[PDB]
Amino acid sequence: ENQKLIANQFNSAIGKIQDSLSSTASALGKLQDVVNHNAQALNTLVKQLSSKFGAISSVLNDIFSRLDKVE
Amino acid sequence: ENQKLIANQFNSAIGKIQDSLSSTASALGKLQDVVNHNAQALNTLVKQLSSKFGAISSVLNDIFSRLDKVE
Amino acid sequence: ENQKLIANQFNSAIGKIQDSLSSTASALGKLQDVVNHNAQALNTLVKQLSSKFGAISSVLNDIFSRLDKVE
Amino acid sequence: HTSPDVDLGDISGINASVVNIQKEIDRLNEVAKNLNESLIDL
Amino acid sequence: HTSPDVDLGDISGINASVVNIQKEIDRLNEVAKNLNESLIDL
Amino acid sequence: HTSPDVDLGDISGINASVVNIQKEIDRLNEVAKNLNESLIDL
Repeated sequence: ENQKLIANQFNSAIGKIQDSLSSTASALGKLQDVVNHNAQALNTLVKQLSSKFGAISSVLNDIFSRLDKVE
Repeated sequence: ENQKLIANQFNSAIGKIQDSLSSTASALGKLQDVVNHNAQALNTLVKQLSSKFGAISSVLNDIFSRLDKVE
Repeated sequence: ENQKLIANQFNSAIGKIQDSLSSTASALGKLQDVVNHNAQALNTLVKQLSSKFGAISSVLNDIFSRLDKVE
Repeated sequence: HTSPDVDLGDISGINASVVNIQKEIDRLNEVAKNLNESLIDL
Repeated sequence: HTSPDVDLGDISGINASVVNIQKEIDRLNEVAKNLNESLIDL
Repeated sequence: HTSPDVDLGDISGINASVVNIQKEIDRLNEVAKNLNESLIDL
């Protein structure tokens, strides 16, 4: 009878730990997805930022050139 | 006597797994908080960046207009 | 004999939960490392961005000044 | 003359996701509290 | 004339947090090592 | 005259890492499925 109690409590504990491991796996999956997406976001942000800053620099260089031609 | 050993070892293991699940919950909570805060940070960064880039573009368009009026 | 079955199943379960806790620790370590690295990345991004935007603003102020001297 | 309106364009096409694992965290805490009902009392 | 000093302003009001869960990770590893003392030796 | 080509420079020296914990997640799911073999059947 004590063995049946031990077995029942152990099976309940293993079921609960199974649920906990499934929850931890799901949570780590969602964190992985979001951290990866934000990583790609920051990366493409700095890429498009480099492009835009270079374009700004170009059009500046242009307007210095043209204003020098004004003088 | 063997049943008392099994019970004691099982209770110790369940206490340790309880501590481990509490630690995992705390860690996932902190990661959630920080990833969410950095997500909001990158989002508002790109928002204020769009604003600033547009303002730059405007004042440029302005100085081309005014330099054209110079010529 | 039932006690040996209980003991064997319990030891197998504890070994599996040991592996699961090691995996969770490794995963949280990698997430911590990457979230921290991306945090430092966004921080230094906004720092260098502030610098670059200020430099742009300066060279603008310059070209308004010089174009005013043109007129 | 008549320099064209050079528009820099808007920074876009990007966005950061948002984690929502509070269900999972609450489930872990619930299990950590529930394992007290799994303790063995001979 | 006398065009005003149009200041773009400083990008600010933002900042990224920093996770510090190393206590929790160390506790998990400690528990994974300690569960060896919970093994049953009849 | 001859204003120098003031180059803004390229934004660089930064980059975001990429998590790869799919091995760990798969191991957790494998263990959650394997614990069914650890159930006690008297």
